[PDB]
Amino acid sequence: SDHMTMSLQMIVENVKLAREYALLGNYDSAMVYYQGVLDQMNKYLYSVKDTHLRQKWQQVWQEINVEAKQVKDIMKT
Repeated sequence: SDHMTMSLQMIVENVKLAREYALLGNYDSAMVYYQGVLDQMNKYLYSVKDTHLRQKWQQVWQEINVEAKQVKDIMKT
């Protein structure tokens, strides 16, 4: 538990961790993580005052939601 310079790094950073697990073989661990990042990400975009700022996250956020779904398939045999 550590807080850094006001940013979404602590959030998006989690994705990189979950993505690494999906590769090794632990997809279930990636799901719980992904679901969390997306949830924490939204809270940020909502706490924004600049449309151009949140507007960007809105796009990228979608990509993360998609990849998180694919993992469910690959992990399914």
